[PDB]
Amino acid sequence: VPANSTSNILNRLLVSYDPRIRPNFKGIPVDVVVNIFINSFGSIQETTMDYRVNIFLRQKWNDPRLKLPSDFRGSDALTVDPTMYKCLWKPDLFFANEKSANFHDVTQENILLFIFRDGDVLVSMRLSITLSCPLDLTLFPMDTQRCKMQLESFGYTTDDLRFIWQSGDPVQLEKIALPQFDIKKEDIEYGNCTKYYKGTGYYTCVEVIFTLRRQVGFYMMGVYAPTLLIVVLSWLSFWINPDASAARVPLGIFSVLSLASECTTLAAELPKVSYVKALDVWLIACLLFGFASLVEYAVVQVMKRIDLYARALFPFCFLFFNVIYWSIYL
Amino acid sequence: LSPSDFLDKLMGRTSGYDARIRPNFKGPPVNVTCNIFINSFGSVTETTMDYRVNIFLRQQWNDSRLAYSEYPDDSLDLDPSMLDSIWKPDLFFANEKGANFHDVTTDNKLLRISKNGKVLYSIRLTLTLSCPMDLKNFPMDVQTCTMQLESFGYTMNDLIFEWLSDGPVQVAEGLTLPQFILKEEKELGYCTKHYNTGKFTCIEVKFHLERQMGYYLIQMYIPSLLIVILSWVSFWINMDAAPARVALGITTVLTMTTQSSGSRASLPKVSYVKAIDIWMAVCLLFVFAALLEYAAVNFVSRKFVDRAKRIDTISRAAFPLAFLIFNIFYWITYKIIRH
Amino acid sequence: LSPSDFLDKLMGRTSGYDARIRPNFKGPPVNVTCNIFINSFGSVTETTMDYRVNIFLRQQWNDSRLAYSEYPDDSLDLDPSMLDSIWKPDLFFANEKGANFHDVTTDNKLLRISKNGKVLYSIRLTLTLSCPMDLKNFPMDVQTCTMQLESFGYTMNDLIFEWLSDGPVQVAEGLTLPQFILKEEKELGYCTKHYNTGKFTCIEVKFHLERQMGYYLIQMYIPSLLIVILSWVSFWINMDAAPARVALGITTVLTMTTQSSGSRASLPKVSYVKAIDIWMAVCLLFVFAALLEYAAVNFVSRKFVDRAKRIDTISRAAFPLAFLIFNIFYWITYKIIRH
Amino acid sequence: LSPSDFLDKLMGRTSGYDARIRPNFKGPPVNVTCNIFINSFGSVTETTMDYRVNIFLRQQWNDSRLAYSEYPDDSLDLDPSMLDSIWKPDLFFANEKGANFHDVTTDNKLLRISKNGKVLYSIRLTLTLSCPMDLKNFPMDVQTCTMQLESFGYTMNDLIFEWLSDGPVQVAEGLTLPQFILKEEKELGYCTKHYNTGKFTCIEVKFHLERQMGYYLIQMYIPSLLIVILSWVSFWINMDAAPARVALGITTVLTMTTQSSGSRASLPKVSYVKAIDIWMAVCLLFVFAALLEYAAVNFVSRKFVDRAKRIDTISRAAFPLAFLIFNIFYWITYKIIRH
Amino acid sequence: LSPSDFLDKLMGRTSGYDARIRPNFKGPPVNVTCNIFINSFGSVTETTMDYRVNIFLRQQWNDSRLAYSEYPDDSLDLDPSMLDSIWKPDLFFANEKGANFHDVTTDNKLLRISKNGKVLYSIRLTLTLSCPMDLKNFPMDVQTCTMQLESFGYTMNDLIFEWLSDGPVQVAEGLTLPQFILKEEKELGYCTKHYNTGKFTCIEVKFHLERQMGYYLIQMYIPSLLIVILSWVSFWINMDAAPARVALGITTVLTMTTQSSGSRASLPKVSYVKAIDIWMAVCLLFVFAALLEYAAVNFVSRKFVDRAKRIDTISRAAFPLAFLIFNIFYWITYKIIRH
Ligand SMILES: O=C1C[C@@H]2OCC=C3CN4CC[C@]56c7ccccc7N1[C@H]5[C@H]2[C@H]3C[C@H]46
Ligand SMILES: O=C1C[C@@H]2OCC=C3CN4CC[C@]56c7ccccc7N1[C@H]5[C@H]2[C@H]3C[C@H]46
Ligand SMILES: O=C1C[C@@H]2OCC=C3CN4CC[C@]56c7ccccc7N1[C@H]5[C@H]2[C@H]3C[C@H]46
Ligand SMILES: O=C1C[C@@H]2OCC=C3CN4CC[C@]56c7ccccc7N1[C@H]5[C@H]2[C@H]3C[C@H]46
Ligand SMILES: O=C1C[C@@H]2OCC=C3CN4CC[C@]56c7ccccc7N1[C@H]5[C@H]2[C@H]3C[C@H]46
Ligand SMILES: *[C@@H]1O[C@H](CO)[C@@H](O)[C@H](O)[C@H]1NC(C)=O
Ligand SMILES: *[C@@H]1O[C@H](CO)[C@@H](O)[C@H](O)[C@H]1NC(C)=O
Ligand SMILES: *[C@@H]1O[C@H](CO)[C@@H](O)[C@H](O)[C@H]1NC(C)=O
Ligand SMILES: *[C@@H]1O[C@H](CO)[C@@H](O)[C@H](O)[C@H]1NC(C)=O
Ligand SMILES: *[C@@H]1O[C@H](CO)[C@@H](O)[C@H](O)[C@H]1NC(C)=O
Ligand SMILES: *[C@@H]1O[C@H](CO)[C@@H](O)[C@H](O)[C@H]1NC(C)=O
Ligand SMILES: *[C@@H]1O[C@H](CO)[C@@H](O)[C@H](O)[C@H]1NC(C)=O
Ligand SMILES: *[C@@H]1O[C@H](CO)[C@@H](O)[C@H](O)[C@H]1NC(C)=O
Ligand SMILES: *[C@@H]1O[C@H](CO)[C@@H](O)[C@H](O)[C@H]1NC(C)=O
Repeated sequence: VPANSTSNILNRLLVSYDPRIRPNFKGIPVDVVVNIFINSFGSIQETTMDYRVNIFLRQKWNDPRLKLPSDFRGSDALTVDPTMYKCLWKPDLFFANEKSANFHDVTQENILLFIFRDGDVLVSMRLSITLSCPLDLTLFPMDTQRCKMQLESFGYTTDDLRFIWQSGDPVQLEKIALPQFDIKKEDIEYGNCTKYYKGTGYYTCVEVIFTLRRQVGFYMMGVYAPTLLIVVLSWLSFWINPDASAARVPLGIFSVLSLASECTTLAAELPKVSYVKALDVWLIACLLFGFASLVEYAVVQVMKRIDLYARALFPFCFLFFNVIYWSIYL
Repeated sequence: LSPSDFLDKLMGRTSGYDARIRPNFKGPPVNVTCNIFINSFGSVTETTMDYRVNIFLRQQWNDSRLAYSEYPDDSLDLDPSMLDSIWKPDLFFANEKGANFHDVTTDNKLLRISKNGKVLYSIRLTLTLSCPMDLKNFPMDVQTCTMQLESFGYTMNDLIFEWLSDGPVQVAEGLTLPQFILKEEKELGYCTKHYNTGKFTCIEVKFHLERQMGYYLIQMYIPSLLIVILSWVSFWINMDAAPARVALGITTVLTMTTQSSGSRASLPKVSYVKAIDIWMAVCLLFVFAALLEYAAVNFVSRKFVDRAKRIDTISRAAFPLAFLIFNIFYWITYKIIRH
Repeated sequence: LSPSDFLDKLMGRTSGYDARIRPNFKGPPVNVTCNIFINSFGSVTETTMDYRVNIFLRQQWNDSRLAYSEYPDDSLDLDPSMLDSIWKPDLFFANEKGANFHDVTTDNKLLRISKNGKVLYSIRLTLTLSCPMDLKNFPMDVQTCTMQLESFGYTMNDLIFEWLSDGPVQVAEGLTLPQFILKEEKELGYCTKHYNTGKFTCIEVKFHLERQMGYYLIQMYIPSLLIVILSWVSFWINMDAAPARVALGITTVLTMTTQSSGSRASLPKVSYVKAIDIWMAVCLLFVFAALLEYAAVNFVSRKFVDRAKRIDTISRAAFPLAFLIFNIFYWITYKIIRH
Repeated sequence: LSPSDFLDKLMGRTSGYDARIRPNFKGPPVNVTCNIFINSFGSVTETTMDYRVNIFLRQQWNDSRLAYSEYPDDSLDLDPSMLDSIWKPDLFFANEKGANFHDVTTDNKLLRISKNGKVLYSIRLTLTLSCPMDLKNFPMDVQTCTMQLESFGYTMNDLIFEWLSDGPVQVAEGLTLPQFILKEEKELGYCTKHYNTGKFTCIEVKFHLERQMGYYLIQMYIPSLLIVILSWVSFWINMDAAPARVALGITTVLTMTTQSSGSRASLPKVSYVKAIDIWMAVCLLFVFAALLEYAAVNFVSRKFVDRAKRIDTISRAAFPLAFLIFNIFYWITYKIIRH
Repeated sequence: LSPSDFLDKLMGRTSGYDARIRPNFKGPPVNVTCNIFINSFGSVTETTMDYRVNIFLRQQWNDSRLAYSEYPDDSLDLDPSMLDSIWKPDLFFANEKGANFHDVTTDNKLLRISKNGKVLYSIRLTLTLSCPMDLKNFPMDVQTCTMQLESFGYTMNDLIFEWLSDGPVQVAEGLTLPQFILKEEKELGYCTKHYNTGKFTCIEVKFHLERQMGYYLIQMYIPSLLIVILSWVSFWINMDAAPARVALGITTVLTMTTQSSGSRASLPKVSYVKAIDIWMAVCLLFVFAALLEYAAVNFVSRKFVDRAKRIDTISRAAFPLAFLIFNIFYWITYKIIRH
């Protein structure tokens, strides 16, 4: 008559209940219905390709060997302690792109299982996983990161187990704030991707694909508008009189030295990634244009009327570089 | 007789005490009076959006199946080893990221059963809580770090959390955060999560972190303003020595941009406009505009000299008023309004 | 008979001994005398306000229940598996953040029973204790780093800690620290915590970590002082050579700004104003004052050449007095008054 | 009937199955057919010389002591709860620095017994394998970070590891590293330990991590090369004064030094000479040689000016030729010869 | 009969054996011989003074109670889960900071019992030992990083450690630390600690780690020496002529200062003066002295040019000698007398 007496006369002491024989044995595949509930979403490292995320992963399936009889009518949801949580069957999922998952054990175990009157079983657990989504930052200050998280069965083919989403809001998240990125709950489009392995079986899988988008404002008021100002200053270097140039030399060389210092200093705050990004293309094209202004002044000195072509040709190429650059990277 | 044999007679495999059902079952909800007492408050970062607290947590409730009068002991102590044979509320923190107890010499838990059924449970936790902090106005920001205790399985028909009467959150006397100040107005209130399966009890306490502006104001703001003053006194001097004036002037721009580039890698690494990057952009804009107006004066000098003198005087009279209007529209905007 | 069998006869199922009660139950508080032995003292870091130690902890006490007078060997012992079967004093470190035992090749715990009942308990712990460091005078500071042992659930009338007679705290012979050095003047004492229930016993030892300043005095103080001296001799001698004056002064202020800026990744990143930040700000201010006085000379220039030389000699006499009184008022403040 | 009953009939206390005795005892050695499947590959650091891998690990052997023909389930999926009742090969990774299992929602092991005893065992591990990385030529190199699976306590007369024939080491698609790119030729191999006790089987795989150098070619090479070209543009003029000469020498030396400083901040912290420090020191030496050519000009400038122009023509012929000789020697040494 | 049931009669419950009474009880001590095979090495950190090392620790001894005569084969081994049934030598490392076993596929432990009683015990540990590193002469030094085993509770009349006779400690073949290089001549001896209770056995290894100097020579010494030569060039050209010498002087100042600033983020952060710090401060001081003794010439120039020529020639003949005497002092102090 207490809450554990019905469990002890329902399984493991009563008529046989094998906790490793799945429900509907030698029959239809079990349909597990999962829906995660994200708490925190942080530490998206560009040098380890991980991102930590805490989920309230709950999964709800059908167990016909656990139909509650008419011994009590007030309790529709007969609970069970996490002590005997190993005593009844549960689907064996695992995250195929994780690194080190762990449960939470504050003030209690954070697992909770319900058994319903009509045979349904529900499991909620609080996981803190650290997944692995590859960050291909080739468009770094204006890039997107479409990267995902996939739950798969382990040892059960698709004719034994099958994961489906809840189909009404099956993935949620709080009002959170990433340091750099901006998690778009607009595009949260999930989906199945079953893993046909090489001959050995056909294992189920479901996944959620987040679409992170980095915000550009710090880089624009960082190493974009100061660099563009330095390049426009290097253009204004020519406007001093070319006869006996005492100001064209400093107005070129200190702009070039300032841009070289800006590049070699703000190579630090960027993610240490050894392939060519977008910001490096921009900074090196701007440094090359400063050096081209120095070259044009030098061929004016060693040979005049070439500055009249320079002031109308080289910014006319700076605008072409700018439109092709901010048209390919936007 | 011993208190261990008495507790085995009162609850266990002899009496009728069940460790799975809450007290006064099938009735009113039990009210768990909960308070904390923090010890450490550190590791509050801006790249992980978290902080770390190290609390004592004391929670009292009423267990009607522990009333006894056949023993002179008023407060029966209980060892933390055989502690899983008595009901305890399934409290958990709704925003943690990592939480652990301690076993320094013994277990760091304590249970005391009073005579009137009052149960007191004192544990010692270390938590890595999360808090979403924005850095729109970085060196003049305030943060509200929240701590939300709540139930897990029981709804508000079975478990209700309530703070203590006096001093629900106490702080260890003498804390010092690295780059912050922990204020003494901890707004504690209700949370009351409204999920689909009902409403779960949820209490919370909000701290107050006000970052003090000593090091930023003496290391970045005043040097950048000093380089701005050098930019003004560049073209304040007479325009005869044009290479020397343009030399100092340009060098001043190089000094300002080297100051900004060095001050980049000390700030927190977020990707939006902080209130110090607006400053490091506008001061660089002003030193560049000073250089460009001086270069326009030398482009004029090629109204032979009276125009040059009038341009220099108008620039030297218009830049101070413009910079001070920007200083007002910046400091009154960030310091006063978004306090 | 066997030592294990005799120990089972002493404190096993027979003789009626419950290890969940204190010795001298309902009587005087026990006499628990504990000392430590510190091997490592590392990672005193100012970003999370902690420091790590790796200690031996030896605590002895008395119990009249484990008094045996039959076995020949006076110093009995038991392996660290069955430590539950004997009452141990429940201490905990009142300000630690993470504490772990060592279990390499065997558990690193050792219990010993004497003939008089003098029980000796030796643990090897690794601790991350919390120390509230402040760096208001950074390169000349001293820190009082605490370590507090405290009972957990036993009041003053039940358990009392006290250090040993000779050498209660002692450190390994040839240890060292990267930044600080650990002075051999450790202040031991009692800081008894007073709560609402009882007066829980607590003992403490305070270390005086003193920071040495060789690297700072070599690479941040003397180069800045020499840059100020260079800006002094920029105007002490030269009178009217503007291309030998203004570029020199501007490159000097560039060198001082870069020197002050590149040394922010070599400091503990805090927000309140430190001593080294005050020195950097005042040195930058003085080089700016040299540039401003040169610009004032050039403004008053374009007779009054005697007045201009009077300004030059007035500045050349005022800069020594001002920089020397700043130097004195800085070192006397951060070397004598804050002793 | 049920598999939990039939496995207890097959390997339980009733049936004769000594769990810690290898199959075919006092006979031929067991052939363990082993293969891996790497999911992730990252954190290849040059500060601790180890990478972190996350593998599936399947090993499948045979034993006649588990042959059964009772009921037609041709694969007894044994649960990882009673996994300690079946002989499994004590494999260990001979170069790891710490490695763990995965236990999310269920233990991530699998042990399936086939009909003829062809038992299969699939685990999922996360390893931090050590790898001695050679950075003698930093931005243009290959790494041979390997991975060795070898036996513990079992000689080759007891247990023989051997790889799967049909492509054992597979890689998950879309596996990018922040620095390297994993080549598609993972060379298998037969390691073998020859100790003083016996021959211990050791299968191994050797990867290939070619670092890509796009970032270093764009930022650490081309700016400094353009700086050297600017320093050549300095002395390509025929000015026998120096208002441009000292300016461009100053600028080129300053840019070369600050680019070397940023490189020091960005390169890995390795205390022997690499193929980037050689190049930066040579470029700084070339800027030094150009400024000393200017010093020769200004010193020998008062026949005199004729010989000065002749040595200037000689240096203008020499410096591009010496730079081209160095460029050919360096790039052929570090791109084709050592490749 | 079987190797897993014969030990149930050799050391099990139906025989005379207890797992915590040592061999030869109340008599002569046991001579445990230890040897060590180091796989990995590195993470030598100068901020926490530790270094991680991944060893095979094999200790062997011989008792009498583990002897048999009726069994066929020579040496039988047992389950690493049943490792609590045998007395093992209570060993612990005297200066560890945390160590752990390994648990990949199977607990990496092994114990093998011979017929004559020669018990072998081979484990695999992952220690993080601590060695005090004194960076007094940073880029050229040796570090004597040690490793001390020790008994725990058994004095030197019960347990005696002694190293293996033939090759006690042997490091793996392909070992490459990031900074240091481990010398192939490893010292070894006995620590033999004396406490207030008795002699405790202790044996120690000392690895001599010699730091490599190629990176600091190529990137921190040679460019600053080049800057000193450019400082001499700044006043070897024709004196007092034009604003082309103060420019080179203050530019040598600025490049030497950004070198001495950027060369403090790649070094270990210790707060006592090191070798490269002295060598950078003296170079900055020589650059400042060159600029000051050119400012002296520029002052005394305004037959006044004959004195300027005299002091210029005296400085040009003195400053190379003044650098050579300091260079000889520095190198013979940090390379000959201190090894
Ligand atoms: O025999 C194997 C090895 C192989 O390893 C690559 C990873 C895989 C992931 N899922 C989970 C375990 C596995 C599996 C399930 C049931 C029996 C054998 C078995 N496996 C792994 C396998 C694939 C497919 C499947
Ligand atoms: O049905 C649900 C789904 C929902 O998942 C988001 C997480 C929540 C956290 N706590 C712990 C589990 C949960 C709960 C308790 C009892 C029955 C159902 C149930 N849940 C989750 C729920 C919320 C609220 C509650
Ligand atoms: O009632 C309380 C609450 C309070 O919590 C802050 C932490 C403290 C630490 N020790 C351990 C538990 C405690 C204690 C002992 C006995 C009865 C009540 C009780 N406590 C906590 C208390 C303090 C003091 C003491
Ligand atoms: O006698 C030895 C010493 C040697 O130690 C280096 C480590 C090794 C790893 N495996 C595990 C233990 C060992 C081994 C197995 C069985 C008998 C003796 C024995 N060992 C170590 C040995 C090697 C090889 C083997
Ligand atoms: O009583 C003590 C305290 C003292 O602590 C400093 C460290 C020491 C290291 N070994 C390990 C434990 C110890 C020891 C062994 C047996 C009885 C008492 C005892 N100890 C510590 C002791 C020393 C010596 C010894
Ligand atoms: C995804 O594909 C599988 C493949 O059979 C299918 O069974 C399932 O219904 C699909 N939809 C989901 C999981 O929502
Ligand atoms: C607990 O709170 C409820 C609120 O509904 C109140 O009615 C009740 O009196 C309180 N106390 C107990 C002992 O239930
Ligand atoms: C608990 O019970 C006591 C006495 O029965 C009563 O005074 C008190 O209000 C109850 N509730 C709480 C929260 O203590
Ligand atoms: C230990 O100290 C207490 C402190 O009052 C004292 O009363 C007692 O006699 C001491 N000795 C014991 C308990 O043996
Ligand atoms: C324990 O009792 C003995 C017996 O007299 C006494 O000598 C010793 O000082 C006591 N120890 C303490 C800590 O009170
Ligand atoms: C194992 O492999 C070896 C060599 O590949 C072979 O000689 C032997 O027959 C195989 N089988 C057994 C049972 O040893
Ligand atoms: C194991 O033995 C069976 C015996 O028939 C054989 O068919 C199988 O190929 C063997 N497997 C391996 C890997 O040697
Ligand atoms: C250990 O060595 C000592 C040497 O003095 C010897 O007397 C003793 O018998 C040895 N013990 C064993 C068990 O070999
Ligand atoms: C085994 O004991 C004998 C005793 O004479 C001796 O060879 C030695 O002490 C032991 N051998 C070892 C420890 O290898």
